[PDB]
Amino acid sequence: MADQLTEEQIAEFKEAFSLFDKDGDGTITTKALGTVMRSLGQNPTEAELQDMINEVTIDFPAFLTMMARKMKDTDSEEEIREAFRVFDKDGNGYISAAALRHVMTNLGEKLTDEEVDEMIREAGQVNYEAFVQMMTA
Amino acid sequence: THEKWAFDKIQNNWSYGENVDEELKTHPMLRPYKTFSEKDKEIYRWPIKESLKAMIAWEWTIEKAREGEEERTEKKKTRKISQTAQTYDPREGYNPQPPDLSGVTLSRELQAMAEQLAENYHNTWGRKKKQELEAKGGGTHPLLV
Amino acid sequence: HVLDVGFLPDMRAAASLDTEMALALNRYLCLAVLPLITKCAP
Repeated sequence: MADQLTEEQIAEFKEAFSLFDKDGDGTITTKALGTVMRSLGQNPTEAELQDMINEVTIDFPAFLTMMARKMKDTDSEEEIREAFRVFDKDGNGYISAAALRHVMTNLGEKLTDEEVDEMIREAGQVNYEAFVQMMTA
Repeated sequence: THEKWAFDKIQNNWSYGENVDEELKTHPMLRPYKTFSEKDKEIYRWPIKESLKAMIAWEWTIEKAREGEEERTEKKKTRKISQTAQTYDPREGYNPQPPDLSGVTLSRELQAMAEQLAENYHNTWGRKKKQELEAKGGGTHPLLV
Repeated sequence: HVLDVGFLPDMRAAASLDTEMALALNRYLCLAVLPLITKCAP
């Protein structure tokens, strides 16, 4: 999947990995993977290197897939931050239960307030951390 | 200390001998200092010498009390070894009686200094074990605390 | 007992080593063994 990866992000990844693809078939070795990770701006960890080796020789589309997975993780972190921030409608860290229920009823997901009534009750004013935990289950 | 080790070995049926065999249950190391190699006796004495050096490093000096202005006291009768050259007999067994100083009490300040020196010795042993681990790749030991 | 039979020595070896095989064993232990211990913690 690459929908998480943005057009600018995938273009930059392709530009960076064009050197690896210049070898003739895109078969990036461990050294090529290390250079690509260094050029990406973040040093890969041991777990990331092991995962890349297991998924591998590695390939330029495999590097694009890894970049897309990293972008998906970043988007998940951004969504967690948005859940922590926006759900605090009051802004003092304790959002009203009625306000939270009204916001949930008027949502794009078209969720049922009665169905999610138990989840809202479980979480007077629902804390922002409690709302984030309920959203993340 | 060698006599105490020999007594413990005798309690475990181990006895001194020229050759040490697991089947024979004989420990050549648990032998008298004169019977054993002089290098082994020197190495054994090196432990007490190192302890004394560590105590001196901690400004603690131990000197034997001179026999001056000391009242005479009754001494329990005991066997006296003749002042002559002795030759070790391989056939004869080892019957050691190491001294016991349970009745003698050390000074409380000396006890605290001994505890500190024991902690330092444990730290040194942990450093040696850490060097061995680094030779083997490194590790963490709960003893080195 | 099941962990001590095989799984615990593997965890001890991984801790001592702190390699690809070591990383795979560590990932295995953290994904299989200790989740069961956490589940059975109560």
